[PDB]
Amino acid sequence: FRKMAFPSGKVEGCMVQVTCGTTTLNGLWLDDVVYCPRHVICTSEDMLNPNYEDLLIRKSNHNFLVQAGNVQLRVIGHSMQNCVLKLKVDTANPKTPKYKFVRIQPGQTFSVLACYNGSPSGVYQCAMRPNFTIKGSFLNGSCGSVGFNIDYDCVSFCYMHHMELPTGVHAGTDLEGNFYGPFVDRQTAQAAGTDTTITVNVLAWLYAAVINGDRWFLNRFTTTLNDFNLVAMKYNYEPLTQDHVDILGPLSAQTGIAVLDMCASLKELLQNGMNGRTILGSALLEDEFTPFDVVRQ
Amino acid sequence: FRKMAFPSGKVEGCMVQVTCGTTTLNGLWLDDVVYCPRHVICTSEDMLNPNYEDLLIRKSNHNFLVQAGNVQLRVIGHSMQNCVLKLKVDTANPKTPKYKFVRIQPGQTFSVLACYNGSPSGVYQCAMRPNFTIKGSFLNGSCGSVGFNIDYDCVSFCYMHHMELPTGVHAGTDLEGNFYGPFVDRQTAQAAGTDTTITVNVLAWLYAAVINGDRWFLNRFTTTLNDFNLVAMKYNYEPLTQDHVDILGPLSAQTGIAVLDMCASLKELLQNGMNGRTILGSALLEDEFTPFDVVRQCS
Ligand SMILES: *[C@H](O)[C@H](C[C@@H]1CCNC1=O)NC(=O)[C@H](CC(C)C)NC(=O)OC[C@H]1C[C@H]2CC[C@@H]1C2
Ligand SMILES: *[C@H](O)[C@H](C[C@@H]1CCNC1=O)NC(=O)[C@H](CC(C)C)NC(=O)OC[C@H]1C[C@H]2CC[C@@H]1C2
Repeated sequence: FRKMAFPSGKVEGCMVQVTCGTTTLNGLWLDDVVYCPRHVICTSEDMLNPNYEDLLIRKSNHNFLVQAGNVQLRVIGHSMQNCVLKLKVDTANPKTPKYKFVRIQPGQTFSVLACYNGSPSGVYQCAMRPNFTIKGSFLNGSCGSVGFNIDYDCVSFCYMHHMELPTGVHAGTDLEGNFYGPFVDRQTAQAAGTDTTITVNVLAWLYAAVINGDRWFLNRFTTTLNDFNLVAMKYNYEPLTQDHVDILGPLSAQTGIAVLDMCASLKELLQNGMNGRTILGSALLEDEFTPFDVVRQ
Repeated sequence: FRKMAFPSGKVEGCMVQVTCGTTTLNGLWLDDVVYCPRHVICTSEDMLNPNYEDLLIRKSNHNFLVQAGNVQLRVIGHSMQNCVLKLKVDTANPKTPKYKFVRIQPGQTFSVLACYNGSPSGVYQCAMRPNFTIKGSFLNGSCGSVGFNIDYDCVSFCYMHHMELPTGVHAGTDLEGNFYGPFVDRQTAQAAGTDTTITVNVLAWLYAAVINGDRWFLNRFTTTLNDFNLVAMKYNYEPLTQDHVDILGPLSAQTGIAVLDMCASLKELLQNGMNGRTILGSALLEDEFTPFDVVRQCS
């Protein structure tokens, strides 16, 4: 049971290159609008305390170079929504999928299409951490890469990439340009809040290990919801809500293990450890699989 | 480090479904040919030991339902190459990428586009184990899903999925229909060789740790390749080949650490263990990142 991303084809058909001055990053081309991080308009001087409204009014349409492969698109208008720049182009993208813009909740997962110079490079599954960072593979030039989920024929865009933090995690915005977390698109070293582990996902992953015939960590003991949550919070795990319990039902039924029985197992793991053992190959409890992710696979 | 897959769009554009009677699996549409597992022509009663040659003589072009989405593709010829069926169709796929058929080596990694009834479900990275199995997420109806790598804009197809083993791992063929490993496409119990650790990938991981400034495990000594291989076998590590030594070339050059010196460091980890330490934030050595994978995510 391994990490699985959504097929990326519908998003690849939307990726373009956006250049301003010496700065090049990725944009998302939907209908006749290209969305990208606004810091593309910055220079080295600008980056430490950029007054974006000032920097933007000083720009004209012709200062933006948008390339779809070898083809230049003509920018006929530009505006800013929070931290995203929107470039109107004279051409519509025929490859535009059915889509929506969503803001995801912490603990939810999405796929990331990592792009450089407008070209797709890799795809992988991320979780929005409780402290609103994401543990990604993003290098120089990845800005403007997007995260998404696919439901039926519909792409829900939830993330656009903007920056790295000193710890090596990453930060960005929704497609309305609002950051996830307390971060700012300026060139400073920023720390996040204290991270916590996503408990409902750890429980989904234990159920997955059981479904894969793997149960050394199970026990006959049980716990109340509140007593589990006391121990969880002691270990900087998120408390488990009753909707979380509800959401775990299908995995509960399928294995015949009551949610609160699995909570008692997790409690024992937190207090004791894995004592050399592994679960699904891992020496660590994994919290980037949602119940939905587990079920569908 | 993440398991990271290649963007799947160029492969999505080639996926179709192939049906015989009520048996539907996936196929791969490139130019005017559709490639799929030959056991699409089997009923339940034929699967324990199909006579594939006899089953095929009974088939005509008009017995094959090939669909891209809900749109039928007319079949105008059929043949069998090893364990794959090749169906000539009357339309060249307009989304055919530049492509190659490659046969990979154990330890190499590839992306799998998991498909059901010709529709993509997900993409993920797999390593081919030294016993020629992969640990995928393959459910009923995933046969004919393919594995691939993408170089420049050329898709190298390396795997087509055919079966599951009793232990829960998976087996399949290259796109010329030749199985990886000692397996056959019959619904019988077959056992894989005991698996081993992919030494070349562990070495790549150690190089990755050095590139990131985590280098406590480097020592002042070296080893011969044969001495290393004889020790490695005692810890259920795969022996290194000359190709393994060569594909470590770039990382050795990037770090200035000779391949055989890194082998001497690995030998020490094998014999003494980690003694409470971690590498890249893990007490376990990772063996599913190739030297190519490491360079992609570092540089
Ligand atoms: C846009 O492509 C990049 C993506 C970064 C670069 C390295 N890895 C990434 O994910 N974003 C930036 O360049 C960004 C620009 C500012 C104006 C929002 N700055 C940034 O990521 O700085 C990272 C700095 C901060 C401390 C951690 C690493 C260095 C020092
Ligand atoms: C084609 O979609 C399926 C994919 C299988 C089914 C579940 N997981 C998979 O990888 N392949 C088969 O159905 C295959 C057909 C024969 C002709 C090769 N049979 C198969 O994989 O069965 C494996 C045997 C071995 C023991 C496990 C299940 C049975 C008994």
